[PDB]
Amino acid sequence: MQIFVKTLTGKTITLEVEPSDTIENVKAKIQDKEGIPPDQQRLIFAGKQLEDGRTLSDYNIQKESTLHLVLRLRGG
Amino acid sequence: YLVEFRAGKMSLKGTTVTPDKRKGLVYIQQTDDSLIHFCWKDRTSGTVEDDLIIFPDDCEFKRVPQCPSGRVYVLKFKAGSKRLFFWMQEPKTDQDEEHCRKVNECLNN
Repeated sequence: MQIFVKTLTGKTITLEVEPSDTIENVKAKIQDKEGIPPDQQRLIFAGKQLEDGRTLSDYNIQKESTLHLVLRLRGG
Repeated sequence: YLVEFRAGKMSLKGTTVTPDKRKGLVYIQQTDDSLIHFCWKDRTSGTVEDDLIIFPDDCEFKRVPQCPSGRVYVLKFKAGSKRLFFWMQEPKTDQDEEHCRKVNECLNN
């Protein structure tokens, strides 16, 4: 299925994933398209951050769902 | 905290939104963990009931224009289909939208 991951820039990244896919794998997929290190990748869904050791089904992420990717800018 | 005002919350009882009667307050604790903590604390017992992690665009705080009172606000989550309803306990509406604006600012930054 396809999901819509919106970044801080408002960019809606369409990613191909499955309900049984782990969040950590999603981060890896995003790192292939964008190249941003997964360690600084923060996925949010319903006011809750997605853990790497969880699946899409755990967060009940259905088809065509809106995910959010926020980069932690600690240094400034 | 960044933003702290008196407002009542509502709970989804079965299939009907039921407003709370307890005198609680809404406070936004922006910790260095980069987690915008949107929490609801009751002033009666001083107990914190709600405590979520708000992030930009994910949680859209907006007001309900389809309400005669006009003091009804809703935290619409673009993900998870979650919706939290709150009602301003402010005596005047001269700072209603003002509170919301400050909230939205902190929630998205």
